[PDB]
Amino acid sequence: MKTTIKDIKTRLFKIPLKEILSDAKHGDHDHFELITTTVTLEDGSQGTGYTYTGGKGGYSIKAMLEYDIQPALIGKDATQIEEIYDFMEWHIHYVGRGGISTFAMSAVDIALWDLKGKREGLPLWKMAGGKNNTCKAYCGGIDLQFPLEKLLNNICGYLESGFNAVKIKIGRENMQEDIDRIKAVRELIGPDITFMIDANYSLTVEQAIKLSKAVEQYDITWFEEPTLPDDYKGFAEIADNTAIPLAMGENLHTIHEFGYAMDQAKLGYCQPDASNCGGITGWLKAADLITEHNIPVCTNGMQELHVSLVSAFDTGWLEVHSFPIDEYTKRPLVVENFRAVASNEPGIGVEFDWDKIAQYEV
Amino acid sequence: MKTTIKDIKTRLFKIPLKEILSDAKHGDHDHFELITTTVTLEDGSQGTGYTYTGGKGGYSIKAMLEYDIQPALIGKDATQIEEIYDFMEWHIHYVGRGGISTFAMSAVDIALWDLKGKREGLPLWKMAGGKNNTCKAYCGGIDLQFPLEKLLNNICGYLESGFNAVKIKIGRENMQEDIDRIKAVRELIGPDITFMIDANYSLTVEQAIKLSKAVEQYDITWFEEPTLPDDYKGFAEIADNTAIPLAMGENLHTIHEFGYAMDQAKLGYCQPDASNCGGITGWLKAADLITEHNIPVCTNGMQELHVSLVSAFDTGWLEVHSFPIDEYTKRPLVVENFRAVASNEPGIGVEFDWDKIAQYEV
Ligand SMILES: [Mg+2]
Ligand SMILES: [Mg+2]
Ligand SMILES: [Mg+2]
Ligand SMILES: [Mg+2]
Repeated sequence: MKTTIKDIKTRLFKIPLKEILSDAKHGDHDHFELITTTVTLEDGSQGTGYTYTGGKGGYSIKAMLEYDIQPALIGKDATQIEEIYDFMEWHIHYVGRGGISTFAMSAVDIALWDLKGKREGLPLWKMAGGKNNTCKAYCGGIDLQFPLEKLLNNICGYLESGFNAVKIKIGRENMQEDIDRIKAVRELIGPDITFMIDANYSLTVEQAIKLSKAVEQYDITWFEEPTLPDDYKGFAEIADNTAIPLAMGENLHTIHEFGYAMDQAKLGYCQPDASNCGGITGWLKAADLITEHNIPVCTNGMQELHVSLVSAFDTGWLEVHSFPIDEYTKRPLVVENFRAVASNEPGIGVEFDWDKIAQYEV
Repeated sequence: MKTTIKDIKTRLFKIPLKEILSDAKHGDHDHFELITTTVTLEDGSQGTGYTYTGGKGGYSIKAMLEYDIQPALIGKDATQIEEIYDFMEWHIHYVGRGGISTFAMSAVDIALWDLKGKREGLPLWKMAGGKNNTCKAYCGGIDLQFPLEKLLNNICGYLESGFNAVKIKIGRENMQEDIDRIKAVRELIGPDITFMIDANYSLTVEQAIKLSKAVEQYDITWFEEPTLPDDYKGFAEIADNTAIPLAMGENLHTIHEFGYAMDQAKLGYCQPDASNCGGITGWLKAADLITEHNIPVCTNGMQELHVSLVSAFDTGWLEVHSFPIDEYTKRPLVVENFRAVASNEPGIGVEFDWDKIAQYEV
């Protein structure tokens, strides 16, 4: 069959960051890992999807693909995306239900949509729902260990780089420092700029409430991952006692977790990550759910892929993440008039510059 | 420091089953995978823990250990088990929250308890709580594709092997066959034998209810994993409409999932698996919780390790699983008078016969 999967090829890349990036629970990053998956159909068509980590899991994700998943996909018909997706979910279920398994599925799934897009002459933002092809964008700096001086300069760079919204890390040991930095940033950017905060589940319910009430005076748009993402009730406890809307989702790997969030976590914003909730298939499944609850669909990481998905739903924000994955693709993020812009090129709209990253392959 | 971790060594084994084993969602098994982890302290002490899969994840789990976890543990003090455990949970959190990551942690954690047991001259059933050193045992046959004739013989083997309780797989396409096999087995074993059924999350809520009411007349002790383990409400829906107590837990990888189960799933029995909920540390954390809810603590798989843990809590059942891991250890499961018996040897009570399994290493 022309669209039968002839071969799958996965590569692992270790790409240095130009600077160390730091948050309260993931710690310090010196590089990130890039797992690419190329799928070849019998007629010769080629799709490439991918996933990333902040440095851990690369080999593990790749081992998964190469020994547990890719041998099962050869001979399957790549046009049956939902089916192949469902095949994987049960195929690796004993070692699945999120974790490494979802990253692996995501790389494969995104590959299939790259094939489908090319097969149908369609851009991802069209196949993903087409409501729009631009979206709101904010800068997410992974900047917890930065001196306040560095922090303000950095944010000044964002604003002058043509963005109009910023998110900073919180989660310092001395909560007073977080309050001080927040107030510092608000003073810098003025009243007309969307400001978010991200705690990276570093706080207790008590602490988050204590912190939230402390800074709500600086007009915070949302308060991301205040406590452990598994503590859905904790979120509801936090929300019931604070005014800043809560956000979460980057760490949810499963449509069921998204169900819990919507049903119990009292979120204002939700943040499915295609790289680790089952590619574009799983992402759409999550974004549908979130929309059925009338909650804006946003995304962290992977700006080059997620611009198509956020724009397609046209309700949420796109995080312009500090891992510069798009700088190693043939289309770094496009920003016109404060909005990120999806490609009209058929496929997922991401083509890696293999020559540039060849040097970082493992 | 004497108990500083000098080296960690992980091996992967592919061990053929003497026969194909089959259930409704994991499909057919021809082998299982065994991941051993040996930890060497500076004073020379050695502990070995492990994990298993039904064939998928081996390389992935091992990649995890070797590239993401073991390099972080060298130089740490092996006597700080809870600490090292907490270190891992956040270390691999972006790629964690269950999945491959928990298997990997489990192999490491169990290694540390093997060191601790040997360090303190204590058997695992003592360190794990000591309430008893024998426990109730039932045979879990992975037998879905067996002709009824085979099935009854097989079960007859169990009963004559000195067991007094049996669990069979259900989840055939024709639900009538499952009802027929269940009735068949009950007739065979008579009224004095504990009978469980395991559906391996192959059913819908409707189907499970339909099936449960159908067979409750044959005195079923529990009804394991009727539907997707993520659907905690589905469980409560099933339980609210049926009489056979529900069981679950083998597929829960996280203390939070166990919280959900207890708070929403309305279980009669709960089944933490040390091999994939964070070793003995994580297991104890789950068994405590389950006990605080006054629900019997049981275990699937890994009879040679779990006999110490079930006996220590003295409320639950031990599944004598069909992967014969213990046949490759220097102490195959001991059964006296229908009860499984834990070792009084210090450590976890499992020593692999390396010569025997050398031939299956990858
Ligand atoms: Mg975050
Ligand atoms: Mg993300
Ligand atoms: Mg089961
Ligand atoms: Mg198990």
